[PDB]
Amino acid sequence: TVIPIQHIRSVTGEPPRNPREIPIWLGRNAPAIDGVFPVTTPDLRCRIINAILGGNIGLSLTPGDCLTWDSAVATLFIRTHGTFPMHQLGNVIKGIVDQEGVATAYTLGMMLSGQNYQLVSGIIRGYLPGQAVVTALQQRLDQEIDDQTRAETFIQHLNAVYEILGLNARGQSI
Amino acid sequence: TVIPIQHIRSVTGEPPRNPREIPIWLGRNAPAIDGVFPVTTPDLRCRIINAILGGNIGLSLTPGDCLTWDSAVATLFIRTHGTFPMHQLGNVIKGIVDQEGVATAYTLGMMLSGQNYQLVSGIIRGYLPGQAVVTALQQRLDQEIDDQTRAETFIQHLNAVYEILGLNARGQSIR
Amino acid sequence: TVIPIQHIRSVTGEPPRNPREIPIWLGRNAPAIDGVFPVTTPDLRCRIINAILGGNIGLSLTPGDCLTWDSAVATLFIRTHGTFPMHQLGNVIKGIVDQEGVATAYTLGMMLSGQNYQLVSGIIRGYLPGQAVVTALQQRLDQEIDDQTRAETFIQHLNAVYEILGLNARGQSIR
Amino acid sequence: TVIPIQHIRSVTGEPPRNPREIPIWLGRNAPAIDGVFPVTTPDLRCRIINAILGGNIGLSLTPGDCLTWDSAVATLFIRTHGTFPMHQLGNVIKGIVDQEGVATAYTLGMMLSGQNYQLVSGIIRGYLPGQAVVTALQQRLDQEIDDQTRAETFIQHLNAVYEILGLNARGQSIR
Amino acid sequence: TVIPIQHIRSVTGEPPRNPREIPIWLGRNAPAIDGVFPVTTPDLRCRIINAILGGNIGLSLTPGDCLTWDSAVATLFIRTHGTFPMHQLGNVIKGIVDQEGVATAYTLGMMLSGQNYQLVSGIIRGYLPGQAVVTALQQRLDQEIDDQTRAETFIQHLNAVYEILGLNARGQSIR
Amino acid sequence: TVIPIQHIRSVTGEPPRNPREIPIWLGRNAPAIDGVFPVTTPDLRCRIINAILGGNIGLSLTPGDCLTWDSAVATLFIRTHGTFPMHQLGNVIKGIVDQEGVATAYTLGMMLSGQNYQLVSGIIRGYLPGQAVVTALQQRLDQEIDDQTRAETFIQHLNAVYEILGLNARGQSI
Repeated sequence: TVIPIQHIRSVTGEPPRNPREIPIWLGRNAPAIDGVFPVTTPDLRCRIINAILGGNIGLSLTPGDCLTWDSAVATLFIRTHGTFPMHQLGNVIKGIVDQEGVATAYTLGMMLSGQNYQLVSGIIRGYLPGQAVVTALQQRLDQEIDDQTRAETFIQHLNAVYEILGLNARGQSI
Repeated sequence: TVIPIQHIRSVTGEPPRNPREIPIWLGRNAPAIDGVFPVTTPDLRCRIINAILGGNIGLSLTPGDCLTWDSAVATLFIRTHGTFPMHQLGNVIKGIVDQEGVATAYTLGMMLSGQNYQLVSGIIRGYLPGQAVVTALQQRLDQEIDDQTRAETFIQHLNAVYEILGLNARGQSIR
Repeated sequence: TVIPIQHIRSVTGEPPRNPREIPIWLGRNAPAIDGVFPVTTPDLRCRIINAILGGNIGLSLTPGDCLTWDSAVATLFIRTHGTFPMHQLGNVIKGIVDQEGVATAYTLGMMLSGQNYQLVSGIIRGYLPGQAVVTALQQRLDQEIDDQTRAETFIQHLNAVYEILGLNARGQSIR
Repeated sequence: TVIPIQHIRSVTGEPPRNPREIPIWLGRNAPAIDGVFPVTTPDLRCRIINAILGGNIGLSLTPGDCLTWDSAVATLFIRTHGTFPMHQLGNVIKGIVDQEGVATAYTLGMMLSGQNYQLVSGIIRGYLPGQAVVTALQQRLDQEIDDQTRAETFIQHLNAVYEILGLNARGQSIR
Repeated sequence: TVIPIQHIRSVTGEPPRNPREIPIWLGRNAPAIDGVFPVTTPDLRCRIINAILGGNIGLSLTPGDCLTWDSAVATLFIRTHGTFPMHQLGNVIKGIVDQEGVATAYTLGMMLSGQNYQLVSGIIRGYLPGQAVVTALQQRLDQEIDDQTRAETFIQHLNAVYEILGLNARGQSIR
Repeated sequence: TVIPIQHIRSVTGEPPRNPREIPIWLGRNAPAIDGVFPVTTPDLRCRIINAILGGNIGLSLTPGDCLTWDSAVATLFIRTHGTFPMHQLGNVIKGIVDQEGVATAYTLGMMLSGQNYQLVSGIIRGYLPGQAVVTALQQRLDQEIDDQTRAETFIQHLNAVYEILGLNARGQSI
């Protein structure tokens, strides 16, 4: 199967120079790549990323580093950033919640933690924008069954609470 | 399938950088996109919209929102402007009437609006070019049975009126 | 079916800036567009014109008007010029006869007139190029029987009298 | 189907703006078009001629006028020059031997002449470059049997003689 | 078959000029070339290499030097550096380790040498950061059964040891 | 069958204006064309050539003189140089050894000239680099039988004598 690179490169654009932006730039372009061509197998997901980055024999992934589009961005994160100890997760998450959403922080944080709900939930409760948002979101998550459903229904509930107070993604008001 | 974006993007052009300008741009360029590539399933509608926007801007859709082009243009207007953005819908619909004319303004408004006849009708009634055009138009729209039937037969009724008074699209004299 | 827009737009070119020159240009480019890709159905013809003219909701066509190339050229005419009353056909037909020739003038004129022969025959005759051609053409038309077979055979007969006098499209002498 | 208008237009190049050059241009590019893509049915010949010439010149053909490349090259001659090709054959053939050399002029002069050998050979024989080429060339075209076999080998032999005397194809001295 | 060489030359770019920089350039560009198009047969690899260098006769491989990508790159190293290039391999590797770190050095180093584990491991024990990175790395490799196994599980182990100590790819402190 | 002129023409570039410089150019850029499209038959090779060179001075091959890429660069030389172009043939092989080295010049030479081992083998043995290379090459060439063998195993015997003296392409020490 011949991936159509000339089309995928009109959508996406040119990767940034400073290579600690490649992991975040590759999440914002994920939906648009799966528009031009429906990436299905781990194998294609590898091939498409290797082609888009190019002569970086550094950031070249494998069929193990690509089951979802989110395993991939963790594996480029830990190549361009380094491997953190658990007591440094808080600082990294605050970096992402600053540039992108609480929403981006949650998914990437859970990937870098081994899907540790207690830790990541605990850290993000410190960066939500305003006292009313914080208690609001907790009431919603407390009316669920187990800490498994709390994890599936977290992004859902944060977007609901944000609509009420009428905030955009980055916690600023519309 | 492969949505051939390089060629679709040659017809349309580059999407704008201001995210409060996308949902009009997606209404104007809809027939040109739907000309090049056929779109049946809501599935494919969502696939072209994401690719044509281009990721960098940060506005993306699901199959739920994309049942109909008009459905999907509305969703992004809400996501960029607020809920109940009735004041700005007004200013957007004004701006078009004063360059392209009352007919274009109707069509684009009923997209941004989510096909709210009652609302867009009201806003247009003010930018009509006459005291007489208004009362004549509204006398034909009253013999249509329902608000569904009025919304289908409005451009047809408006053009009769303009014809009889020798006005062009932009609502100035031909003669 | 995906329309090959990148090739149809190399054969054809960029449409004119002034939108009142679009109805004519699209007329005399149709043979090139039927070269690159054979448009059979109305549905396709609609799609190709929507993609060529591009982001310009306002000149967009339905697959109702786009039945034959000549039908869609008259439609785009009215959008860019504006509906006119019957007493002004005279000046519209004379205008086309002076840039384009009697063959084009006849088809568009007849199309804007619900295929009224008596009137469009009558006006054309007063712009033909000289006393020879008028009388020669009138004889060929009057060996015919139905006045319907006198309107299906008009262009065929006119092109033939122009060959034996050796005139171009417009009615200049080819030498 | 879609004819490869991309590839055929790479080889052929842009048509000349002056419309009395077109018929000889098409005549001399005909064989190259057949090289990239084999033209078979008359239908296809019309489709390629029309899509090459390109609308803004305004000379189009029907399927009837394109039985063979020679009927096509005749028709555009009569529309652009106004006289038949055989009215002045000795001046068109001289005009190509001054600008593409004898070899082109023969192949093209047999198109325009309707494959008359005993004439086109007689005209070319007068414009060959040198007294010694004439005699050499004739020697070889006398070993062949039929005036048909001569007409299929004439460019073989002529290119043999130019080699021995060491001339290029325009007819000048290689050294 | 038909290779897409236009696309494969956009991804890779334009090869360097000094031909002692070609072997390495082709080693960094293998995973992207094998992304675009899945090179399978040794024949295809040969075609794709001989196209990209595109007129540099001298570095032209046959299908006997082209089982895997690393065999081809080794060939071009010998044709530009000589037979036992064991000071130059030295200086290539030192340069890569200073600018990109030990893991991106081992991968390229092992391609150039033709997968000579015993020689490239040698060169890198000198460029590791600490007396204590060296010792730790070596212990885990000594647990593996044979030389082939160690070459597989080398970058793996290096990364584990760096993690513990608290270094990053380029071999500096993240604490 | 379609000949994809548009793609082949981007790989190769544009043929030069002087019709004397066309034969060497069609000899350099032969494997690049043999990359894009797989030429297989006389007929196809003849169509690809006439399409690339379309619109010069009656340089138009047939299926007879296109059995090999060599046959077609020979015949193009003669039509642009003359029936026996010896003096000129000498000057171009000498022009290539100065700038690119011996092997380039022997391979392009026995294209332009028609695989006459006994001419090019005479203009090359004057620019072999040293006294030691000459002697070494000959003992290998004279162990080969016939002469066809000594014209096809020449490059094989040259690249061995340059490995064991550590000479580069151009003929300097590495």
